[PDB]
Amino acid sequence: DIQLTQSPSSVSASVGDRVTITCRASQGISSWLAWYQQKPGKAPKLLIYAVSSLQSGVPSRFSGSGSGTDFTLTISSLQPEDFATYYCQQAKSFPFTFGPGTKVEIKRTVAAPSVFIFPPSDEQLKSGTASVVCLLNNFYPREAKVQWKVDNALQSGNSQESVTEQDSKDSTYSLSSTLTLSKADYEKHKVYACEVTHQGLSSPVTKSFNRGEC
Amino acid sequence: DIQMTQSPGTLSLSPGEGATLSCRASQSVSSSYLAWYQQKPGQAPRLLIYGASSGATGIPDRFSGSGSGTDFTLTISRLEPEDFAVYYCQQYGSSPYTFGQGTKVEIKRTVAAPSVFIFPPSDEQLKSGTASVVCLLNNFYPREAKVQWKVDNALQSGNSQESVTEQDSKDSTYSLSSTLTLSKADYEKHKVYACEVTHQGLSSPVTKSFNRGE
Amino acid sequence: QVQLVQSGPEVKKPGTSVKVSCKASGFTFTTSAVQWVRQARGQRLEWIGWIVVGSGNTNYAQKFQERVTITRDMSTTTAYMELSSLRSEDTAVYFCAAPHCNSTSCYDAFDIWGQGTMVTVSSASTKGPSVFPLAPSSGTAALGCLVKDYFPEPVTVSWNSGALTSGVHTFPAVLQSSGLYSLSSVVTVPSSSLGTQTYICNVNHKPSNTKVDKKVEPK
Amino acid sequence: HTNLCPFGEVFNATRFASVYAWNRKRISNCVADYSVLYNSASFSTFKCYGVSPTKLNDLCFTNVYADSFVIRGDEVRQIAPGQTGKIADYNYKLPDDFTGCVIAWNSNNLDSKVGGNYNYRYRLFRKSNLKPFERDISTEIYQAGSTPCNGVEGFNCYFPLQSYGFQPTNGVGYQPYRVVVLSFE
Amino acid sequence: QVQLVESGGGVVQPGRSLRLSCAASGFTFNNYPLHWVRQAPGKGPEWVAVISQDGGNKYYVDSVKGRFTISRDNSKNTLYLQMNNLRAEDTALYYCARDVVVVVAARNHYYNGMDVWGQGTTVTVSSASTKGPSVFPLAPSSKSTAALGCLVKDYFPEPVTVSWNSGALTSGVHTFPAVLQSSGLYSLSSVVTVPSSSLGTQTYICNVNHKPSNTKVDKKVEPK
Ligand SMILES: *[C@@H]1O[C@H](CO[C@@H]2O[C@@H](C)[C@@H](O)[C@@H](O)[C@@H]2O)[C@@H](O[C@@H]2O[C@H](CO)[C@@H](O[C@@H]3O[C@H](CO[C@H]4O[C@H](CO)[C@@H](O)[C@H](O)[C@@H]4O)[C@@H](O)[C@H](O[C@H]4O[C@H](CO)[C@@H](O)[C@H](O)[C@@H]4O)[C@@H]3O)[C@H](O)[C@H]2NC(C)=O)[C@H](O)[C@H]1NC(C)=O
Ligand SMILES: *[C@@H]1O[C@H](CO[C@@H]2O[C@@H](C)[C@@H](O)[C@@H](O)[C@@H]2O)[C@@H](O[C@@H]2O[C@H](CO)[C@@H](O)[C@H](O)[C@H]2NC(C)=O)[C@H](O)[C@H]1NC(C)=O
Ligand SMILES: [Cl-]
Repeated sequence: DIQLTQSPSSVSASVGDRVTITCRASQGISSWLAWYQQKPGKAPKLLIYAVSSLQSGVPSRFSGSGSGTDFTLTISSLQPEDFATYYCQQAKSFPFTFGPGTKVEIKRTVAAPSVFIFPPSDEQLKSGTASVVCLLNNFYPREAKVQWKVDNALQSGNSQESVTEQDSKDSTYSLSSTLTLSKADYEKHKVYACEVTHQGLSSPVTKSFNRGEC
Repeated sequence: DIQMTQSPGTLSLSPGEGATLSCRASQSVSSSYLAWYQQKPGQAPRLLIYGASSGATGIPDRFSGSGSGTDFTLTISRLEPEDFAVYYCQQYGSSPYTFGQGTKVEIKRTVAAPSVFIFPPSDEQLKSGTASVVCLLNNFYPREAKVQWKVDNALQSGNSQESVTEQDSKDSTYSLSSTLTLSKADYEKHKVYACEVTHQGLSSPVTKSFNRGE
Repeated sequence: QVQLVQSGPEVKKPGTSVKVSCKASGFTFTTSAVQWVRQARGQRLEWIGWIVVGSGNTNYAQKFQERVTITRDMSTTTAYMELSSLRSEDTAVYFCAAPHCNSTSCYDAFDIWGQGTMVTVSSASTKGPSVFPLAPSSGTAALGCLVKDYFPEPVTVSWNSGALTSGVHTFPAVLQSSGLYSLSSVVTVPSSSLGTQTYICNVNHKPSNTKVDKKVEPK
Repeated sequence: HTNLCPFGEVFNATRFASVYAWNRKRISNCVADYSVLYNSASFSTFKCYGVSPTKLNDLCFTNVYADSFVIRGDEVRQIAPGQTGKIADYNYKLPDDFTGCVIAWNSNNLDSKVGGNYNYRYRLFRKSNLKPFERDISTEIYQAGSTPCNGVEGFNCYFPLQSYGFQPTNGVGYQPYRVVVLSFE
Repeated sequence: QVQLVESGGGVVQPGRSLRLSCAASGFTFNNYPLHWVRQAPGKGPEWVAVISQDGGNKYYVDSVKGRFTISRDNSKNTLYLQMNNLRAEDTALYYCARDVVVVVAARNHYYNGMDVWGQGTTVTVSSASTKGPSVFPLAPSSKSTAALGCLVKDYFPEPVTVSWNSGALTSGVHTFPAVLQSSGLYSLSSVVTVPSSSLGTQTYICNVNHKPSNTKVDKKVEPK
């Protein structure tokens, strides 16, 4: 198998910027490389094949270069329809392998998340399971860390996260993290908090609640 | 695709007369990529003229070619008996290299009425459970002829097939064979079997019949 | 001896493939090109496509892009035409044609042609014909033979083993709805000779190894 | 004069040239060890002309030219003096008095691609034969008949360069081979 | 128009089989090799298989070798992928794609990428039984712009649709992508942010629609 790496993992750009993405192959593949574009909920779109051949209809602001193990995709002046994930594919031998992808993201001012914590509802407690939800609302950049603490005891391995796509109005992200305990464990403790660390926060922000507190 | 059409469908001339064949292209084609072929029944095409006006090797000088653009002409100065065949033109410059629908040059002759014979199904064939009545139209000109089968005055349709020979090389006539096909059961249900022959050489349709058995 | 020799007759069931060969001789195959043309019985010449020998580049007609691929093998100086998903409508004779060339130059047309290749596509099986006599009726009379229910084409018919040729008509066969062929051959002879001259039609069908000599007697 | 010859950047070059556009590297004022090349099972062909291949180390010439290109295996035999064929006549001609060596090795793992490689080409047609060491990279339409083409391809009007279409599943006689021709003047 | 349309996806227990089909139109079907590419949730595309023009050649990724078989019907312009002995890691969206043919000097060269892609068809390999979700309120806090939502927990399979006030409330809504739990059921949260004043003077109803189980739940979210 031919391995493919892409750099960087993500790009924060603005309309008019010159974006360059690189693709590295574990062995030489001559000119046998293609570039694909993918937007959420859509199949990949072929932009470049044979390193530097523009697919019919693709704007000429897209260009490709390279040979052997190193290849480059350059967007001269970025347009709003260009914010997507770009993949490189080698075609020397089967299996056809893809790169990890590079997400081209919208740059914007740093925005700190609005943090809210939700205790498990009484309707769910009667079902024997408790779910605590921590909402990180409208923040930028995307990188964020959530830590659950149950009576100041740091949790691990009992939470799951989910991030929305970059919003089409303010270019921010939102995150929802859910801590899951049984009804027995949840009623054994009192203070439940999620601690949020983010670039827009000078220090970790904590939102908590006391079990039962109205 | 460039359409090639030819005229006439059948050219009826006497030996010695001059023949003139036509080839039309749906759009202007280069004169250096038009050819003329001659084909005799049961044979392969034979190149006569290429480059519109260049005779092929071994072709007599009585064959000539002319034309330009959309219209081309094949001229035989003095028609020899070996020249009565089908002639095709092909453009082979613009792919696909399309052909015309052919022009058959036949020997013109005086109207000749057919000699009509009817053949009852043999006893050996009736042993097999099928009956075939054959009507022979012998040595007539022109080719156009009509055969109608009548079984106890009932005009038949959809149970007969015809076959015509090529123009004879000695008397320039054609011959036709029509076969009426019935099962042994249906054939034994009737008495009078007749085939009516209509032709230009007959002042009125000629009927040949036979009584089953007798 | 600039020649183009094609494959023998082909009889394939519907839905299979046929691959016709076309071998060159006399000229230098490497610098020419081979086109393929089919012709249904009684119809016009139908251009299928062509191939350039040296490069292998092909052009096909719209009608045949889906089921025809043209190839060539320069080592065996032969060009091929493969036709897949055969059906009854594919029943025709196929020709190959090429300009003769030396090592650098070519003729300005398709002057070399193959003999032709008959391709028959149907569900019928090999079967000899039943030959029935067409007896003369009671100055010249007509008689003949009925070459009925055979497959595939063709059959040959002679009279008195070739002694009788004048006035003989052997008609082209028709394809019955049963998938079999039927053929009639006739001859007109003077009415006086009917009682003092034996007439025997010689029907031969090579695909089934059938040799029938049937005597026609006045009924 | 006491330095090594840059044979490494010649034999082990990342990418080779098409045979019709064969590349030449001028080599002078250097000392090489030709015994390790003759001894190499990596090289499928090691044929010398006018000089013994087993005694190459004991010679001296003013200049050394290193011509390199890619052909397929069945054509390596044409890279020799007095040979005829597509490559010898239309791509790369050696003289009868050629003084040097011809080295080639199988390059399937580098120059073959599944589905067929399109980068390597060869000249298929030419009006006359190439003189020894002549280089023809024109792309004029070949007029095979008597009627002049007008820059448009067609019947008897063919593009002169054709792609090898190297595939890894090809027979070895059709797999790509990288050639190096050493001449000593 | 050049077009490929997939069909045949669905939910399948581990070890059982599925057959996918690809309907092509707008191009000479038999002139092109065709690929199968899949994409698991949240991951990049993965090439699965390819078949040549005439079907004589087939190539497979090692993950499916011996379990999947690719085939085509040139008379029907249809490509297939027979998926047998399905594992959990087969769960993905399956595209069919046309091969990129490179022409140099009128000679075709194949296997250079995938230019025409279909919309994809989803297969989901799991032994989970179809279950509609529970909808629990995420009530806004008393004094903590406020935030509220609905927890759409324990449903199989994907997807659900969540609307607010029957689609009348769209501003400030965040319906997050679902997580797959260790139990095999999906969990999702849909939240809205509103000014704190509008908590006691505006009603917020979430409508969760889950077709596979034929369920539609409405939940009034209200302060405690
Ligand atoms: C053109 O390149 C040839 C290939 O070299 C490769 O490309 C370059 C750019 C580098 O990336 C290099 O790392 C690549 O290998 C080149 O031929 C190469 O020459 C070197 C010597 O300079 C050879 O290294 C020696 O290899 C043998 C065997 O090791 C491997 O081979 C076997 C199978 O053949 C495997 O099974 C083994 O596990 C190894 O993987 C060693 O025995 C040898 O011994 C060294 O160590 C001992 C002490 O133990 C010392 O006594 C010796 O002196 C050595 O120091 C070396 O390691 C290499 O095998 C060889 N490769 C090939 C394919 O021929 C060639 O010279 C270049 N030509 C020009 C003109 O530049
Ligand atoms: C190769 O053939 C060319 C052309 O010959 C003509 O075309 C052939 C296909 C065939 O039909 C021949 O009978 C034709 O004459 C030769 O070049 C021609 O040479 C004549 C003089 O003999 C000259 O008048 C023409 O202009 C030339 N035409 C061209 C296109 O060059 C050529 O000599 C032949 N070479 C060999 C080695 O046989
Ligand atoms: Cl045609």
